[PDB]
Amino acid sequence: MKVLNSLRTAKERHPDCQIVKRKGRLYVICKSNPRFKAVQGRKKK
Amino acid sequence: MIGLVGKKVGMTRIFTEDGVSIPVTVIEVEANRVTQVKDLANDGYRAIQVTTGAKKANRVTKPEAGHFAKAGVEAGRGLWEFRLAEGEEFTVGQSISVELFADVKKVDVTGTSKGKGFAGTVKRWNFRTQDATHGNSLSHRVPGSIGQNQTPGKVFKGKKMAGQMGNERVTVQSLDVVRVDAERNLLLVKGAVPGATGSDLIVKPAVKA
Amino acid sequence: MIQEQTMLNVADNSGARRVMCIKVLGGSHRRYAGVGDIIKITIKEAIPRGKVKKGDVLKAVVVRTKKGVRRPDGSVIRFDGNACVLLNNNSEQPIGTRIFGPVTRELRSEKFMKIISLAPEVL
Amino acid sequence: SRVAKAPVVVPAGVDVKINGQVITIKGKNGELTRTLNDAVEVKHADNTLTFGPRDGYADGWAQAGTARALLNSMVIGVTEGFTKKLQLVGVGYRAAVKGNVINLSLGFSHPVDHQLPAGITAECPTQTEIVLKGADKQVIGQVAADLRAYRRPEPYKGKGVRYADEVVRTKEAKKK
RNA sequence: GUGAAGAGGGAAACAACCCAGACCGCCAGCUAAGGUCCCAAAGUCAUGGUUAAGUGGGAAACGAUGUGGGAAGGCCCAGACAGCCAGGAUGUUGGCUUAGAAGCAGCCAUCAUUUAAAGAAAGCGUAAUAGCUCACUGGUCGAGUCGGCCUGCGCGGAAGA
RNA sequence: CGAUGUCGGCUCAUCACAUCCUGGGGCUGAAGUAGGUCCCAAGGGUAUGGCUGUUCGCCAUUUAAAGUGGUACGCGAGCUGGGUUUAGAACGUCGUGAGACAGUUCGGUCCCUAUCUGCCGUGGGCGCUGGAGAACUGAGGGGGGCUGCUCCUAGUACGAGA
RNA sequence: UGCUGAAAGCAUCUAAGCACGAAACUUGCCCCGAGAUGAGUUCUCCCUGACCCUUUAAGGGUCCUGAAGGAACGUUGAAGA
Ligand SMILES: [Mg+2]
Ligand SMILES: [Mg+2]
Ligand SMILES: [Mg+2]
Ligand SMILES: [Mg+2]
Ligand SMILES: [Mg+2]
Ligand SMILES: [Mg+2]
Ligand SMILES: [Mg+2]
Ligand SMILES: [Mg+2]
Ligand SMILES: [Mg+2]
Ligand SMILES: [Mg+2]
Ligand SMILES: [Mg+2]
Ligand SMILES: [Mg+2]
Ligand SMILES: [Mg+2]
Ligand SMILES: [Mg+2]
Ligand SMILES: [Mg+2]
Ligand SMILES: [Mg+2]
Ligand SMILES: [Mg+2]
Ligand SMILES: [Mg+2]
Repeated sequence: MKVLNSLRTAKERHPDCQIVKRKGRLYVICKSNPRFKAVQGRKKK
Repeated sequence: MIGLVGKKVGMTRIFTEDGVSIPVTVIEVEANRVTQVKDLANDGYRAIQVTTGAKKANRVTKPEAGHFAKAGVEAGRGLWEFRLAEGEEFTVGQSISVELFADVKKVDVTGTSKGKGFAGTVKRWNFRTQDATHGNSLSHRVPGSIGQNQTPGKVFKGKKMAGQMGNERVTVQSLDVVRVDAERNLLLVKGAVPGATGSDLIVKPAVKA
Repeated sequence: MIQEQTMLNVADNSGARRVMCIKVLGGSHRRYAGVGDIIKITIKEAIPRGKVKKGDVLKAVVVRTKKGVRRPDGSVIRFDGNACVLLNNNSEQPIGTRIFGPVTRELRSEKFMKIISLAPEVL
Repeated sequence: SRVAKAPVVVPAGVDVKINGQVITIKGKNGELTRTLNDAVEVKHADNTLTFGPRDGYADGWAQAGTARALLNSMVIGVTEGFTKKLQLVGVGYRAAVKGNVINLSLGFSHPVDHQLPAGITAECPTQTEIVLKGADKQVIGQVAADLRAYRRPEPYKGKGVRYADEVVRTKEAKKK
């Protein structure tokens, strides 16, 4: 998956693209066409 | 299981029916005799205390004697403890001979290593030597820089430096056991074990595979 | 007990006569090559019309050394000099077709079987 | 909340039992017990269970909806029960049950032996078909996925363990 | 203006910031800045709210159904939102720009009928078919649902010996 | 400025992680083998040489890899003295000249018996509540933590095949 | 990477609940280690006379006693400046 500090775009690359707040990061899931996944963050410190 | 205390006799070799020469350390194991059993109630843990050998009456202090007397066993050259594995049980004055290793394939062997005195970093820490020529002034076996500069302004604890080498406890692991013979009090293990001839050894079945 | 700069005689009809070892193969920081081990060589002398030339760079296996070989009962077999057999760089198979002087059974390494068959004496 | 506010009818035969937050639901097809989140108050009157939040807990309704859903499928468990079918795809892939162990041949050196937890039972009607049956809907799901995980479907030939209901899209290899 | 040439209190430590200008003595009292759970002198004070990030206790463009308050609006029991059942037809296998083309690439236009609606298309895909789904509408459910505005506190953005 | 010795080497290292190898994972324009790209991860490991004073770099050949950086561009009361700033000499160039160059070239003195702190070892003293001999428990601290090739599974999955 | 699962009828690995997951972490291996003044445990061994003085208190002193053990001297050591 790719990272990104912005999902405005990666959220709309596909109809099944969702956006979820797992732990405390925002993931863009898309379990049909995975290549479109992203996150906004990258862990604690 | 428990181990035994022994004496390092020396090294030799065993030749095999088909041409292999196995180098062996000869470890002497006289009966190890139990002088005290420790349990959870009285001691918080389970272990046996053993002696082996013999000691000069005139060299046995009065405390020592009261202690052996409780067990009803004769003075020994010393005392050593071995932890028990629940269900393991022994009784005061019971004798343990070396046949305990009869079917243990490898043992860890513990000893007090030969003493090399104040040793320099080349021999003690395998430091590499500086130039023997090419203008070196008085600085062939010396250690080199031992730190950085203003920052941190100190030597870090643990610095490998010169000092006492040897005369310490060393454990060698997973030696093949080549022969056991109680009739002669012998245990042969493959390879070298720590220490000089004469010194006491601890043999324990090997904790690893 | 071969290293960089070591010179070796040659136990075959490859045309080489003197080679220098320029790399001991088989591990980072590896110090010494021995019987059976592969080294990299440059050719320092060759005959006029052989399979290789002065300055050629290849691989070769050591088959005799002065440090010798230990056998499992403690014996030692030592030779009066250090020799190798040149091997094509990629196939690591012998260039030459004949082998000279005794070799050792340490060679029963599959790939170098051809060397023991060709070898006069085997120790 | 739309889910919390929806009562679950407990049919003739199912026995509800409540002790604070600890629910127990016994039926013709087993007995499951679950502990509901503190913030959930559950009530049992008529032949129905109804759910609602509890004063002082900021998220009772979300909790209550979770609670509702769970019990709905607990009751289904000890009545109708749940079935997850997986199937193997690929040459040499086979499976079989002996007692409570599913034996998976999945192109590895060692075959795979998969133990099963209590409540899940297995049957292969075919060397290439695994039917799990069980009352804990979570447990059949964990198991069904554990088995699927030994060899996830691959995208070029669909080979592997898949949920029978599953959509596996294949793709073409990289042109040369 | 302060240091310089100014002590005392605060700002952990810190000439130059805040409070404040030390003739001397006191085991009295009110204050200032700044403080009142412990180290550590004074509220574990009352009261009404936010925040769940130890944010508080480092940092931007930008990101997001985090959550608080406010004022409007659109749709909706002539049944909305989501979900699920349906269909998604005919001029027309679309003429035609390039070697296919049947919306199937690019430029041009973007007409038309049967209807409950159905785009000379929405984009996956492509030998042509394609065989997917949707845009849009009929059914089912049954009461809410949508996303802009003013604003509070927070989230991510955030790696160094 | 009543003195903090400069480049490079050698010895010796210690840290960050913006990771070179090895470990784990997402995507891939990933068939496989092998790659690309990101995420996690700092445990350990992480080239010898030809040339030049070099660091670097080019080359040769290895390797799993030959990591990027902090550390007075770490480390001269630890060593070197090859580069670079004394004095000698020359070339080129500049100047009428003395001399000059931040251009080249040949030669050209590197101290310090460790008080304190720090560190490596090693004893003395007193304590731990009458003294003494042992054997222990284990709060805590340290060390260790690298990887190659080949065999099988298997010439199997995969692949038109190779 | 997943199960179950709501807020949000759907979806959703997470909000409650739950399965996995790496040389990093805690252990497991070796060494030191009760000055661990938080000075721990166990076993054994040894000491069973009076008197004076003052500021009468865990006071000072005298006589007689002198253990267990520790050291000392000596012969030494694959232990060691
Ligand atoms: Mg997580
Ligand atoms: Mg010695
Ligand atoms: Mg000198
Ligand atoms: Mg010298
Ligand atoms: Mg210095
Ligand atoms: Mg300091
Ligand atoms: Mg102050
Ligand atoms: Mg005044
Ligand atoms: Mg106070
Ligand atoms: Mg609807
Ligand atoms: Mg000075
Ligand atoms: Mg990182
Ligand atoms: Mg590996
Ligand atoms: Mg060199
Ligand atoms: Mg040369
Ligand atoms: Mg420097
Ligand atoms: Mg010097
Ligand atoms: Mg403990």
